Amino acid sequence: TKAGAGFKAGVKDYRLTYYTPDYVVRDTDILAAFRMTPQPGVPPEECGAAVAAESSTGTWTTVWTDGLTSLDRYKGRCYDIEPVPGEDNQYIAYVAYPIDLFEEGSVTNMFTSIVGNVFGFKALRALRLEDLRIPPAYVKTFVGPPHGIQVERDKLNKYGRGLLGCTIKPKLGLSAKNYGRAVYECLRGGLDFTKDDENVNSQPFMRWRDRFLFVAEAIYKAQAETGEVKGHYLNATAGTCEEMMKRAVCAKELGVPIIMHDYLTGGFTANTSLAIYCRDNGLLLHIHRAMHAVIDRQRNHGIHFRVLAKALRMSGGDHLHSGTVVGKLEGEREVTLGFVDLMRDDYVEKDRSRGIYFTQDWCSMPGVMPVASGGIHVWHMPALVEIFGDDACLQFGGGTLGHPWGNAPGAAANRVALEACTQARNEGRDLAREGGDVIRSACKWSPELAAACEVWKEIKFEFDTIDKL
Amino acid sequence: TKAGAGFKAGVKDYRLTYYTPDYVVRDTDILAAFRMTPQPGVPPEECGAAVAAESSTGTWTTVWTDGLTSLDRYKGRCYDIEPVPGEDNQYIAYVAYPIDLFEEGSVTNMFTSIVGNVFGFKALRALRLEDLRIPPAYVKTFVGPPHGIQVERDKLNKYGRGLLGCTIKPKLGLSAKNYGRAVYECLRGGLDFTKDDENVNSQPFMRWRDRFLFVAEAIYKAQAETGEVKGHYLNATAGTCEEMMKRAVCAKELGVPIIMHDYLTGGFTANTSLAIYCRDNGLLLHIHRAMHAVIDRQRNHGIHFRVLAKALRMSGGDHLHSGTVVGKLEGEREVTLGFVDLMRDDYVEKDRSRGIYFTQDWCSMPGVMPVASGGIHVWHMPALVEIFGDDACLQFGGGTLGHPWGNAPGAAANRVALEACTQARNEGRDLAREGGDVIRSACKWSPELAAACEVWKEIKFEFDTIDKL
Amino acid sequence: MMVWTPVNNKMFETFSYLPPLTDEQIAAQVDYIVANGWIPCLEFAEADKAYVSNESAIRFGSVSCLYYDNRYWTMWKLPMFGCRDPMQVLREIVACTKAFPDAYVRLVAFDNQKQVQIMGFLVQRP
Amino acid sequence: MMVWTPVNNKMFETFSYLPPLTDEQIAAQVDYIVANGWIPCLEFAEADKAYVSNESAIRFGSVSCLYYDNRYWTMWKLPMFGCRDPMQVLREIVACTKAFPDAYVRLVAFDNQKQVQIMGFLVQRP
Ligand SMILES: O=C(O)[C@@](O)(COP(=O)(O)O)[C@H](O)[C@H](O)COP(=O)(O)O
Ligand SMILES: O=C(O)[C@@](O)(COP(=O)(O)O)[C@H](O)[C@H](O)COP(=O)(O)O
Ligand SMILES: [Mg+2]
Ligand SMILES: [Mg+2]
Repeated sequence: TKAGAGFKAGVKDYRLTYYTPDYVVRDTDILAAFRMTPQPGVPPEECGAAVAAESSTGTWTTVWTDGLTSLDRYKGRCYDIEPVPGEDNQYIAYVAYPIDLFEEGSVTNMFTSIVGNVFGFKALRALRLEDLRIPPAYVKTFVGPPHGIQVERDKLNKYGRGLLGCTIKPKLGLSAKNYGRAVYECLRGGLDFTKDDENVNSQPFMRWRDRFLFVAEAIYKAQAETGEVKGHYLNATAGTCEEMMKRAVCAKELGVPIIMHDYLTGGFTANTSLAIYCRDNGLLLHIHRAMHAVIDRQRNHGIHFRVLAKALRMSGGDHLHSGTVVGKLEGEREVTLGFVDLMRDDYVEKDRSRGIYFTQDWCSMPGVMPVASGGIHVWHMPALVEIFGDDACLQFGGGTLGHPWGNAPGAAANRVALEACTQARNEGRDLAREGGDVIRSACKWSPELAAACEVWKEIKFEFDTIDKL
Repeated sequence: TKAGAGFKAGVKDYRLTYYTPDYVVRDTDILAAFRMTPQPGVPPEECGAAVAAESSTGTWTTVWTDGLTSLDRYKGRCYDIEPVPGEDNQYIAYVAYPIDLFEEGSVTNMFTSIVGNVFGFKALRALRLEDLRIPPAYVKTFVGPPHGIQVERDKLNKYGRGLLGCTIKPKLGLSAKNYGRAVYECLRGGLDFTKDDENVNSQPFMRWRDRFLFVAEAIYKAQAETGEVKGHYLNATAGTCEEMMKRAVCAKELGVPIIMHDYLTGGFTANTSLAIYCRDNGLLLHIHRAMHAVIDRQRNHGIHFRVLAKALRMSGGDHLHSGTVVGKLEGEREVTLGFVDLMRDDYVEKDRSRGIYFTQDWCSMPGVMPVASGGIHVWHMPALVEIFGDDACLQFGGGTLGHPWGNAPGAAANRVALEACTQARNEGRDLAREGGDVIRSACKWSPELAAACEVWKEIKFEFDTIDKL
Repeated sequence: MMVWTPVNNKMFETFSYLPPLTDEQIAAQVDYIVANGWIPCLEFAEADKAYVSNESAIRFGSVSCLYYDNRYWTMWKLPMFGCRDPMQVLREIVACTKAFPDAYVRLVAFDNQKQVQIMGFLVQRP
Repeated sequence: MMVWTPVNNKMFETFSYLPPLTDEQIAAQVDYIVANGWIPCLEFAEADKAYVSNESAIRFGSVSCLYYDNRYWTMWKLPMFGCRDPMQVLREIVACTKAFPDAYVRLVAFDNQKQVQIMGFLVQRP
């Protein structure tokens, strides 16, 4: 009649329950890789165990209610800790989370556990979530993207080259009718798409429904003129889900092909709802990642963009901005190639040289089209085609509306540059070595391209990278 | 017939348009204070101008469409740049945004401009939004909090002391009926509130509607037993807005007083919708700030919690976690006192010693109750009452469910400690100097308190602070 | 482990978990009211109206959220606007309890700038 | 500034903004199909069925989003499954255009692993 393990009140180390280095991960576990910087005097095992505990089942002192359930079944487990080379106080802590911890189909819930409270613990100095292994059994609980790359190309009837888009400029301050005027002139010159700026929602200078109607006129005029399917990402981003849905409904009722949403500033709950609406009504959904660099820029703290991209894939989006590598916003090449594969492909093997900490199996969830946008122009075209291949949308806002001859010629310049690079690649030319030659030849041929070539010839964006592997 | 200013294609410095050091800010302008770390070779004026431009009206090359509108009227303006003492490459850049740039009532829109893209620019190494001046003319476009502090106390009939709450533990893994059992035992001992953990939504081990019903039984049993109004924050956080609303509706239909939402992981669009629902149906709305430390922990990059708190005040919440200062999660005293005032008060003067960069006038928008939670116990009670005063909710999860005698005695211990400290303060005792004596006297009197006093006597959380002013 | 009784253990909000307030302790709370310039007021209820209840919700649709009967008690006279003398408050406690010796009686105080009750506790139980 | 004409300037998707493909340039695209192991296929349409249009939406409620008539063209024979010879593709281009000399004709190629058309361009305009 000896006593079994009972309730003992008081504080004990988290590592006694949550550091389990001999744990064999299950194929349904959600895995996290945390770059962890402990405070002085806090062992890495204890820090990793605290992160595991406080993102799963545990708090700061022993609770009696553990005994009513099975902590073995539910606890998050720090199962491995690696030193970070180059770093004397950074570790990669690996945490396994049983699939029962998560609400089916809810990115919101998954983030709330894994990143909800642990980043603020006094016992750590910095914490960065680098990667998540989303198992097939959890992937299958999500609707995911409304359409995905193959369906999108099939609906648009567009094959054999990158898609081309363009953000209308000035960001803010244009009227609805000037917005449509700019859109028509852009689309008619050869761009597949234009878009509302991420912060163009509904404002005193331009109310949303006015914009949607004039943009519809522009889409249909440019489509009739060119014979190519056109779209403009009309922004459904709003202050409330009711306003977001009213905007999506208006796009549906105008018969236009594509809307956009700012998934992080609007939020995952609203994004997932909008993605389901877009699936149910046949709208393409472009996702803008506004605010991501608040979270993902610094190497020591936050969440890497690859996790934000996985989360968007799950919540749902047909497009997601991927960065450009060569443009005005940061994105290192290898980092970017890694998360582009995580966005598009069905099965991505572990590859630490591209920041892929876990093998990821998407179990047939549609791929998300990467959108390369921001400070790019015609001379970047070879590099963009080389980096992304055909399954991407390349967007030129300033690179279209900054052309000296206006939007149609600006659009034509970009379309010619893209087609010339695509043709050259298909003919066997190496765009990484011959890209300048391809553009120079095309500039000599096309007057519209030549004007763009001259204006932006010396413009490059080359800075020290913060988000290094 | 001389030529006026026209369109000249090509790149020029952002500072030619967006650095305006002689600008007199208007009383309707939204002001931002950015802690900015430029790349080497980028003048602070140019970096500040880039931040202003790319969060308002500008892109990387000159666009012709500026001429159709008035950039003077709409442009964001970097109007002042201050050096940061102790820092050779940090500056505070101040940016003014015309009120016409923003969608009325939309925190989503405001963040999309101010923090949407500028944090990822290659030309800066780090960027942190420290503060926002929200002018009365923009504040008045928001519904704001459903009820706010005065109305909440009036609905609950609770006056003259801090409110007391408690998160149920284990975080995850309890069944619905065990959740209700724990809740009843907590509430009946003297806690005003219990709550779902932030990550308790709906899961295989416990489906939400089952929990809501058993929690209703527990609330009503504890209320009938004690004669004091009771509540339990039932989590409406969900994967989709439809699921979020279904959960809010069930709480409405059970007649219970309070629900909760994870505003950052659920997102501002869903939060604002839920706050409006709570206003329309008389539910109190507790806001959990899960994920905030992903954004707000580091001094050099992200968004300070005071801005996240202002944003929540605008979107709407009756409660918001404020940190504890003394518990397991970080929150420096002066920093915290500053944003507590920004959460509760009508008018808060500039005070850089508490991180308040701008005078903030809330123009009668209800105050949000600060919730101090996380790693606190009875010995912290004097410090908590001293820091927050009566208008706060102090939450003891582990500090209740870790009591050696169970939840009712644990609740009683916390309620006695709070009442003893409140009485002592009202009698003229200085809680900052006499707090230990007050608790020691109360421990000698109350058996339930004495048990808590003994178990947690040596437990403190004292670490180097990352988020320093 | 001591068990917290569920039987005959109803509470009355602030200070109900402490020993019953002595006359000195009540006077100290009155001093705190006067020191902060708050408005003293007495309220009272017969036993049948002293405890929170739900009976009016029979008349409702699904709108009972944060509706309870018996939060309002009956005002003794008027709030003591302008009162800066603790002895006047104590005299009114005596007068109120003399007039209603079988009633629950509570002392409250109002802040007119927040426009909220800022303190309150029971001074008489039947 | 040159003005981009809106008049009689309809386009046919990939490679429409380049000079008309020479026979050498068409053969190079066929080589790329065969090098990557994609499935060549020819499609054709009379002029009245070659351009995207909207006439079937008269029969719809509010469900026209990403519905257009004339995205589908008519298949020439079958996709050339197993074809690893560019000369066979070129011979079929000749056969198709001989049979339908007034039709729009496009060469496409399919990837069966992505299950999507992976290239396409016009090879004949009436
Ligand atoms: O607001 C802007 O700057 C843009 O419209 C691009 O304008 P330009 O085409 O004129 O540069 C895009 O939203 C950014 O590309 C977003 O960044 P990211 O794609 O990195 O999320
Ligand atoms: O999950 C937790 O840890 C808690 O339930 C507290 O548990 P204990 O009461 O058992 O510590 C709260 O959610 C945290 O306080 C949130 O942090 P913050 O308030 O700083 O947002
Ligand atoms: Mg943009
Ligand atoms: Mg919690």
